[PDB]
Amino acid sequence: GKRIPFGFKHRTLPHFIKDDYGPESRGFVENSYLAGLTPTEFFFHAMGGREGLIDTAVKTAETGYIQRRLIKSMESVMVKYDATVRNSINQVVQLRYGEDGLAGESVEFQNLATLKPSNKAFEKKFRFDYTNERALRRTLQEDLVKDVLSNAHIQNELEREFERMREDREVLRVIFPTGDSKVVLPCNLLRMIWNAQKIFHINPRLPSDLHPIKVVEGVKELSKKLVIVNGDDPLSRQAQENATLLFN
Amino acid sequence: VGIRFCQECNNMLYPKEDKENRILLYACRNCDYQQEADNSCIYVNKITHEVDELTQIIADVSQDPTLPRTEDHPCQKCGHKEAVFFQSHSARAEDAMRLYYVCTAPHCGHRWTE
Amino acid sequence: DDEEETYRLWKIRKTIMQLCHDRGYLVTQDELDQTLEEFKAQFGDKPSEGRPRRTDLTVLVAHNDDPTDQMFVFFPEEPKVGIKTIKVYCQRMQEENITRALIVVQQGMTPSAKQSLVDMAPKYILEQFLQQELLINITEHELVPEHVVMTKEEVTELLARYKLRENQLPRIQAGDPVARYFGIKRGQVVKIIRPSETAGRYITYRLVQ
Amino acid sequence: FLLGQSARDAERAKDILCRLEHTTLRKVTANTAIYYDPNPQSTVVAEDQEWVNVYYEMPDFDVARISPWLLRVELDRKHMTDRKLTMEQIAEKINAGFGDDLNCIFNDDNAEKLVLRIRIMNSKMDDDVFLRCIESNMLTDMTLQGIEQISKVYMHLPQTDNKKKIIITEDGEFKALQEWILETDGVSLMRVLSEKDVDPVRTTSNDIVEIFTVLGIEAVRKALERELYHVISFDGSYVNYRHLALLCDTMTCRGHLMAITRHGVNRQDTGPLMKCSFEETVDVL
Amino acid sequence: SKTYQDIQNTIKKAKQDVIEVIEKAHNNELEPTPGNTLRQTFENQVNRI
Amino acid sequence: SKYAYTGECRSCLENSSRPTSTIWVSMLARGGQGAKKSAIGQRIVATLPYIKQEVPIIIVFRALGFVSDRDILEHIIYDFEDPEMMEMVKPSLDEAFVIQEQNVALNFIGSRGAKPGVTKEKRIKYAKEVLQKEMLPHVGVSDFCETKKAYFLGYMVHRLLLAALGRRELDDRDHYGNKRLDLAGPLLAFLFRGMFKNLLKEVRIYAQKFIDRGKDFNLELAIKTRIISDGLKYSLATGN
Amino acid sequence: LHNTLWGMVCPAETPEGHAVGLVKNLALMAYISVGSQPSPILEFLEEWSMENLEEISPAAIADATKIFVNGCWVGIHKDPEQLMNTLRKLRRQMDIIVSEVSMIRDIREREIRIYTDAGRICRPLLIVEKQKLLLKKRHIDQLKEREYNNYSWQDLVASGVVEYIDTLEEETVMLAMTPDDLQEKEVAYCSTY
RNA sequence: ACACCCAGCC
Ligand SMILES: [Zn+2]
Ligand SMILES: [Zn+2]
Repeated sequence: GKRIPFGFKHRTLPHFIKDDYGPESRGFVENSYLAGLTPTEFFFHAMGGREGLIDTAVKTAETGYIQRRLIKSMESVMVKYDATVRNSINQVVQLRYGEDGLAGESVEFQNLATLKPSNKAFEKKFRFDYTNERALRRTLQEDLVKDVLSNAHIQNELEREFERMREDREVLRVIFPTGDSKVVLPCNLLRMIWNAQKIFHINPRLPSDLHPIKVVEGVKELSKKLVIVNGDDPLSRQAQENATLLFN
Repeated sequence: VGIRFCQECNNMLYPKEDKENRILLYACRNCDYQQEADNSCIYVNKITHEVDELTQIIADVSQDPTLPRTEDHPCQKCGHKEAVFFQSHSARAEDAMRLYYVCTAPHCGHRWTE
Repeated sequence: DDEEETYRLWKIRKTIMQLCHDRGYLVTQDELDQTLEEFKAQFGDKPSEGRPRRTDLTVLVAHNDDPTDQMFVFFPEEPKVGIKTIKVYCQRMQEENITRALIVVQQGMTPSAKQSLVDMAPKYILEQFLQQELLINITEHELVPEHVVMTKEEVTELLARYKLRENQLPRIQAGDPVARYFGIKRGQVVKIIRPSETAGRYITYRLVQ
Repeated sequence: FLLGQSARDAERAKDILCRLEHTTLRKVTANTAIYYDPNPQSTVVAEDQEWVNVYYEMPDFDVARISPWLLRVELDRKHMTDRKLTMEQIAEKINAGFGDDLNCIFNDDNAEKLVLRIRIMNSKMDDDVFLRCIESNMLTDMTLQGIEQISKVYMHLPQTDNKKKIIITEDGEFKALQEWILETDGVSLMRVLSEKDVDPVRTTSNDIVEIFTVLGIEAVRKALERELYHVISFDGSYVNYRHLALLCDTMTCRGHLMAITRHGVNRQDTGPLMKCSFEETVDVL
Repeated sequence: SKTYQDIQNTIKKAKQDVIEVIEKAHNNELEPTPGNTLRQTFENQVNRI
Repeated sequence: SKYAYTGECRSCLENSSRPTSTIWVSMLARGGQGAKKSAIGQRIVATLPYIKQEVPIIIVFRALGFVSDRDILEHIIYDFEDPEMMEMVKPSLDEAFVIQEQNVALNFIGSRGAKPGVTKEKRIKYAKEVLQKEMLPHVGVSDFCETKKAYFLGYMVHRLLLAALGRRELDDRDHYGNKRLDLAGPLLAFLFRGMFKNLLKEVRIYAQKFIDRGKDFNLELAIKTRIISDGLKYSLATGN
Repeated sequence: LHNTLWGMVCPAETPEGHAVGLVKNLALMAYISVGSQPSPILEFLEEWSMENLEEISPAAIADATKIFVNGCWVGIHKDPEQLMNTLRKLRRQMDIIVSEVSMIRDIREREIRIYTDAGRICRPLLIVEKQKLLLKKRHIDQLKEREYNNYSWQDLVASGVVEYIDTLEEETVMLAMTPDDLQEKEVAYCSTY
C-alpha cells in the first residue's frame, strides 16, 4: 500500500542518496512500457509485480477455506414444499425464500417511479384528472370520455386509486429512507409494456380505447392472482400482503 | 537525574530521607554508606519530544559517502561552504521531517538545525 | 455534577415511561414527552443531596385491560444492591401485593442479589436494569425492527397455520436487550416486523429460550 | 451521528469530539519530576516561589503534616489548548480519583509555564516509591475526559450521498442534506449512544459483538447484513439480496451469534454425521 | 510528438511540485493535516501529486 | 508476545564443532501492573541455552564474575552522562538485589538446568560449564574467556536499550545481508562432522570391547568403512 | 522482493504457487564467498593502532569505535577512517586480506564490522575515485587480447579496479548506475560516488 | 504402498 520502503539504510537502493523522498527514489516509474524502464524503476516494478503474485498465490488458501466453511454451514438448507426455508432439523430459517418467495434467476433491476418525485410532481404525474375536458378527450375516445365525465362512481374509484397510491408512496419512503429507486423485482413492467406496444402496433398519438375503470379492475384482479402465501385466514392473508407489498 | 555509586562496595545508590534532620540522603541500599545529596532530584521523566538530537549526532557522520551535500548552508563556526544534511529516523516522535546539518570540514563538525 | 445528573435521571425516567407504554401498561400521554424543564420543575433540579431523592422517583403503572395488574419501577440510591435492600423492597411490594417490578441500578448488584432475583421468580417477578442501559430507548434504533409480544392464542393460531412444532421457530435469548426491554419469559413468541428490500415487509417470529 | 445543532455548526461538533475522545494525562504533560522539598515555604524551584508562597498562606488542609515528597508535573501549552482543558478540571478529577490524600496545587492559566504540584497527605515500602507508583498510574490510567475505549476519533464531511443525512422537505423532495459525522477507532457503543447531543437512532458500529450485546439479535442480524453488503459491494460487485439474507438468518437463527466455524456449526442440533464430515471428525463421533 | 512533449512536460511539472513539497517539509513549513502525522501528511501530499 | 524489543545472537563457533547456540536477551513488555512493576520500568531477561526458563540479565553478569554494579554498568553503558539508559536499566538491578555474589549467582543459574539434583557443587559446576562452553561460544570457549563474554553480553544489552530508546532501528529479518547461504561445502561439512564423530565412537566401542577382553586390537578392523560412505550417499540420495 | 536483492538475486525468477518468493535464483554475476580464516586480519589489526578489550578501561569505549571480526568484538580503535582506508587498500591490493572479505563501517554508530565467514553473497563492482572510474582504456585494451596473453579477471581484481561488494557492505556505498551518465558535470545528484 | 521433491491450472 505504501511507496517502496527503505530496505537499505534509509535508501530504497544503493544508487540513491540517503534521505531521498523524491519520486524516482521511492518508486515512481516515469517511463512508459514503450520507452522502457530504467534499472531502478525496473526493480521497483518487479517489487510491485511480486506483491501481486504473492497476493494471488496466498489469498487462495484463505478463500478456499472460507468458501468450504460457508458451504458446510448450510449444505442442507432448502426450500420445502410449503415454500418455507428449513435446514435438516426442520427449523424454519425463513418463512419465505428471500422474504418474497422468488427465485433469484428471474428477477430484474427496476426503478420505482413513486419514491423519488416530490408531492407536486407526484400528484401531477400520477393523479388522474377529469375536470380538464380537452386533455381527457385528447387521450381517450369520445365514448370513453363521455362515460368518465358522466359516472360519478368511476371518479370516486379513480380518487381511491390515487389515495391508495399515496399510501403506497408513504410506505415506500418508510422502506427506503436513502431514496434509491433501484429495486429488484420479478417482472419488468416497463419492458412488458413496450412489448405490448410493439405487438399490437399501438399508435402513441391517437386516443386509446382503454377505460381507466378497466385498468383499476384489471390491476386489482391481477393482484389477487400473484399468490406467494396461499390461504384464507388473517395470518396467511397478512403474510401474502407483506410478501408482495413491494411488487404490488 | 544524576547517577553515582558509593565508594565502599560500588553498588547503586538509592534515595532516602531521615526524620531527625529532614535532608535527602543518597545511601547505598546494600552496604552501610550514606551521603548528602546536592540536586534534590529523584525521577525526571520526559513525555513530549525532548530528545535534543543536536547534541546526539556523531560529528564524524559528515564523512559518509551516502549522505547528500549542499553549499547553500555554510558552517557557522569555521565558515566552510559545504555541509551534509540528513533527517533523524528515531522513534518516540515519528514526525518532524526536519534537516540536521553537519559541517564537512576536518577538525570541525558543528551540528546545526534549520 | 448537578445538571448532568438530573439530565440523566430525566432521560432514565423518559425511557422507563416509553418502556411501560410499549408493554401495554397505562401511562399518561404527557409523561411520554416530559421535557427536562418540566421534570426539573415537578421533581427538583438539584439531586446533589436531597431534593429529588431517587425514592421519590418510584413509578406506579397499571395495565390497560385491567387495573388490577400493576407494577413498580424503583431506584435504589446506592451503586451496589444486596439481599437486605431487595428484601425490604419486596416487603413493600407485598404490602401492596404487586407482582412485577423493575429495579434500576446505578452500577450493579451483588451475586447474592442476582441469586435472590432468580430464585423467587414464580412468587414475584423482578427485573434488573443497569442505569447505563436505560439512557436510550434501544427500540428506537434504526437497526432494531418492530417487536410485538404475541399472545398465546395468536401463537396457537400461528403454529396451527404453519404446522410447526414449538421448537422449530427461530430463537431469541431471554437475556436479549430487546427481550429484557419487553419483559418476556421462556415460551412466549415475539412477532418481528422488518422492512425488506425485496418484499417491503417481512414478519418473522422468534421463540424465547 | 449528531442530533441537534451540532450536526451543522463545526465547533459544537468539535466539542462533541473532545467529549468523546479519550484523554489520559499522557500527551499533555511536558515533563514530570519527584523533586525533594523538606519544607513548603522555601521550595526548591525558583520559578515556583511567589505563587507557592501566596497559595500556602491559607491553611486549607495542606500544611498540617504533608509529606515532603513533591511531584511536579509541568503540563504543556499546545496540547492543553488543542484538547481544551484547564487546571481546575484536572484538579477536580485528581481529587475525585484519589480522594483528599492527594491535594492538588496549581497556579493559573496565565503562567508561561504550566506547573502542577502534588503531595501526599499524612493519612508500605516508602512514600517515594508509592509516589512514583501513583505517578505512573495517574499518567497511564486516569481519565480526564472521554470514553475509556475511544482512541483516535476523526471528523469529516460525508461527500458521498449514502452516509449523509437524507430527509424529505415540505414538498416531499428527497434532499441530500449534509451534516457532520464522527468515526472512531474503538467501540464503546452503549456509552457513546447515551452521550448528550448524539443521535441514538443512526449511530451504528461496524463491530458485530457490540451490536449483539447492546442492541439485540435482530439488530445484529441487520448490522451483519449491512456489513456483508458493504464488503461485497465495495469493489462494485453485486450479489442478490436473498443470499445475504439467508446467510445472516442462518448465523442468527438460534438466538445467539453462530460463527461459521467448528465452534458454531458443530454446536447446532444437527446429526453427528454431518458434523463429523465438516471437521473435528473423531471428536464428534 | 506533441503528445510525448505534453507527457514529458506534465512529468517535469509533477517532479518540480514534489521537490517543492519536499523543500517545504524540510524547513518544517508543512502544517500537518488533522488526523494524521506530519510524515503521513507529506506522504499523502506526494501521493496525491 | 509478553516480550517487547527482544534481541538474539545465533552464536556459532568458528570451526562449527558444535551446533549453533542462541542467546535471547530480551526486555519485558509494559504489561505488568503489580505493586512496583510498571513504576520502575521494564525488566531485562536472558533465555540462556540449556536452561528451561528466563533469567534476569544481571544474574548472568554476576555469574560471569562481576559483583559490583559499577562493573556491570561500565559494560552495558559506555557513556556515563546519559540518564535515559540508566533509568531504563534501573529495574534490572532492582530485580537482582537478592543475588549478591558470584557463587550464589551460579547457584541461581544452575538450579534451573536440565536436572535439579541434590547437592550444591554439582550444579555450581553445571552453571560454570554452561556459561563457559554454551553461552556465546563464538567469543570464547577457553577456560578464562570471561571478560570478553562480559563485554559481548554488555554490547547485546546496549543494543537492546538503544532499540528500546529508539536510537536504532530494529533490524529486518529480510535485509539480505543478515542471511548466509549454506552451499554444498558447509552442508557436506555438517554431515561429515557428525558422521566422523559416529565413526570415532564406533572405533572406541570396538577397541574398548577388545582391550577390556584383554588383548591388543587391529586398527584396520575397528574402522567401519560403511559409515561415512553409506551416510553421505544416503543424505545426497534421499535429500533428508 | 526485498530491496537488498539488487544484483544478488534475480528479481524475476521465482516459481508461481505455494513456493513463490521462497525459492530464488542467483543474479548473473552473484558470487558466494567460500570463507576464509580470520587469523591474518586479527594479526594485522593487533599490529595496527588497535587496542584489545582486556587492555582498556571501560571508560574509553564510548568515544572509540568498536571492531567486530566475524561478529566477535575484538577491540577498539580511536581513528576509524585511517583504519578503513588502510584495510580497503590492502583488500584492493590482494594483500593479506582476501578479496572476498567484507568490510563495513557503520559511521552513525561507530562500528567497524569485518566479515570473513563463508556464505556471504557478493557481486563485483567497479571502483570510483574522485568521480572517475579506475578502469582506464589500458585495462580494456589488455582484456581485449585475452587470447595469446595471460590477462584475465583475476588481474582486474589484483589491479584494484574491481572489487567484490557484499550485500551488507552495499549499505555503505554510493553506486553509479552507469559511468558516463551519472558522473558528468551538471547540477550534481551526488558528487561522492 | 509410504515419503519427498518438481511441475501444471486457478
Ligand atoms: Zn554500598
Ligand atoms: Zn565547520
